[PDB]
Amino acid sequence: KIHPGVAMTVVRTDEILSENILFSSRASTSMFIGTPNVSRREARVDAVTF
Amino acid sequence: EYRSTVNPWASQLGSLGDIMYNSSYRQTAVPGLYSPCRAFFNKEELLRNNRGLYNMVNEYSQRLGGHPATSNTEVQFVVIAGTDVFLEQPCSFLQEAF
Amino acid sequence: RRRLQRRIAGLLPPPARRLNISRGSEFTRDVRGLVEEHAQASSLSAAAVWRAGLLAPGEVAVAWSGWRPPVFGDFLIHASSFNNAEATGTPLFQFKQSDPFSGVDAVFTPLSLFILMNHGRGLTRMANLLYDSPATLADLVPDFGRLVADRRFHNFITPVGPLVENIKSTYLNKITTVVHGPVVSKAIPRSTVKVTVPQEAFVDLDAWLSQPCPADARLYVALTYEEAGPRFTFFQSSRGHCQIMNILRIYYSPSIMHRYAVVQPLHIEELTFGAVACLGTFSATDGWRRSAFNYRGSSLPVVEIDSFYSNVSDWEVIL
Amino acid sequence: MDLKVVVSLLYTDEIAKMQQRIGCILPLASTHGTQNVQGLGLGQVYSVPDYVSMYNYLSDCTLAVLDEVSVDSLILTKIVPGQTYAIKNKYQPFFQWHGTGSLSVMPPVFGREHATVKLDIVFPMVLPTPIAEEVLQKILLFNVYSRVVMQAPGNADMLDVHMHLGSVSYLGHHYELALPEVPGPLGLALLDNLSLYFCIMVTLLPRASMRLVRGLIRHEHHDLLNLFQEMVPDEIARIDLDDLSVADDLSRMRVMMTYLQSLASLFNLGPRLATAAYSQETLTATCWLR
Repeated sequence: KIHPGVAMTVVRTDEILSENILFSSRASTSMFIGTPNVSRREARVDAVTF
Repeated sequence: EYRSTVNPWASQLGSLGDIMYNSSYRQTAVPGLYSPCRAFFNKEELLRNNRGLYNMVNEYSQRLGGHPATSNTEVQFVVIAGTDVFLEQPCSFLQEAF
Repeated sequence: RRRLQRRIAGLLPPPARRLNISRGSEFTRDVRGLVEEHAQASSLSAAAVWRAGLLAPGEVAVAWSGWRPPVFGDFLIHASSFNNAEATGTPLFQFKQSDPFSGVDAVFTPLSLFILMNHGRGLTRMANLLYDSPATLADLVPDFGRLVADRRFHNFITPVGPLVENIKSTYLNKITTVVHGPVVSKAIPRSTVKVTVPQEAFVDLDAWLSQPCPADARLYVALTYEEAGPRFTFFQSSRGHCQIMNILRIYYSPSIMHRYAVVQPLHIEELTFGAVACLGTFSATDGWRRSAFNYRGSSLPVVEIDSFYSNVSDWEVIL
Repeated sequence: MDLKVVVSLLYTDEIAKMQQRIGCILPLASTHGTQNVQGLGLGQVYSVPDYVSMYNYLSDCTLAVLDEVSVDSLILTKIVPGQTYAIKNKYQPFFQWHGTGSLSVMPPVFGREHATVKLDIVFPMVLPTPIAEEVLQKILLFNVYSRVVMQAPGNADMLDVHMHLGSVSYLGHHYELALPEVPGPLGLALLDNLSLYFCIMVTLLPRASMRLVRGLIRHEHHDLLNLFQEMVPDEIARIDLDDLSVADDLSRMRVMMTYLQSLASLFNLGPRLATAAYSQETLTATCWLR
């Protein structure tokens, strides 16, 4: 426990689990909702996969 | 304004703080650990905010901040999933520490 | 035994292989029942689902025909390792990573597969324009130099077939690829997809020779081992696998003695001159229409094989 | 199309030991509706073990992943090259699978008691292709190296053949093998005649090579490579005998040709399954016959 020839600056980081507040004004965007579309994508002998 | 630097072992271009920390950050590095001081030394990231102010505020919020750390794990690994993690970090926005 | 007649009436009639038309102008309901194939995508209502007949077991039937439904390979890749400006129909190559548990795989377009061969030593301009840094790709293969050196690069890369779906995520990209079956895009306007192979890496083998014209002309990908680093070439042929290794040995006949003359194979593992693999079949008539691929800056020539049936195979070594 | 095969025949321990294996496969005797008990997997071929006939029986007859097991019936589905299926890796030598790797089916080499259910039923081993060729090489050379030290103990050491054959390595998964430390001479084991095939073709390959190279060089020049690759072997095996009985040399060439073709079809790993989306969470794999 003696001092070396140099000094050091530790640098860390910290996680702060906050709880944020989203505000957004009235009628900001105009969203375009499409009609949903289903499709079979994998058809093996035991279970089809939609 | 009364001195150039407070240390000449990290503020220089070929200094020790650039040698042992600043290489280009890759997601697919074989160690893959997260060093928290790499956000102050990356030459690409130090001029990633060379764009205008509003076009910096758009990209700070639109995508995740550069050089983030994974939570909910034992040791702080660098991000590779990016799926369910969401975090705003000023450290890649103002380039200082507290 | 009378319910047996109802079950066999539900089971008997195949789709009509022949139909006596009188005129094409009338367009009868019988020839419409011939020419109609049930779809694969419909709106999310009971009427549209029952009309498209998705809920029928095995194959689609409203309330077997020589068609096989495709299978889709689901791959998670890093967003840096892939370029989102890629075309849809481009054949990819999953590299088997050496960790026990990965989660994230590693795929390569032949543009991206070029820059693993380039560094350490037109097409290359576009390749270096797409991916800026090879070092973010050359660590996906952890030991590329050793694996090329002992000639075990063919058994660690398996082909995966062309891409169909590429969502534009920010960190971990999920792409979908057809490892087997009819390559057809999964888009809500169902549009066709053309397998694109860059032109300088795709040398034809029918016209390289220059009468029985078959239907299925296969597409062979070929890894070879060169002194200038390995190469990934693509071969179209209308012949058999037995024919394709003989004619590919004849095609590589200068290159084997080139690699032998510049470097003596001092050990036993340097004898293998790479391997080939059948990527699947397509029609020999309207195959390989030439087109172009434009990035923001430049444009390279690229072949466009249309209506590809992807079917990978194991690696057959060339010697 | 209809695909089920209902084989009619159990009790609670049999119910348990069959319900553990509700996703594995086994071969059949026929592609028909109802079958007897004997027509199930590998019962009539593994009870003296021999790899070549077991591979012939596994490639000859069809294959079937089983689905359900009742008290008296086993509803199982045969696999046809038309459509796709789903299988699980529920085998006693446990090898972790991967995505889009070709799966092979080999006859069980790691002991009858490992891959069986005693009521009989013997399931074949399902494990991916590079591990398959790796463990095939590592049991072939294990049989050869054990037989030479049972012949002459000064040739090789038993510990030296065991640091490289008692383990395989694929993709970081460093597995281990169950090797028979006492095989017993004069054959009588598993892989007892395939090594006996390998040694005969290795023995007869120089006698084929000299006759074949000398037979083609008077066919003056079709290519360079009939004479280019004369420099790459050693000169000792080049000028070996060059005088033998033509009938005896003909029989030696024919015997090495048939033993080369059978061993070459066998070293092709067999009925290759092509998986697409393995998930180690559910231990399932979407595969099809290829």
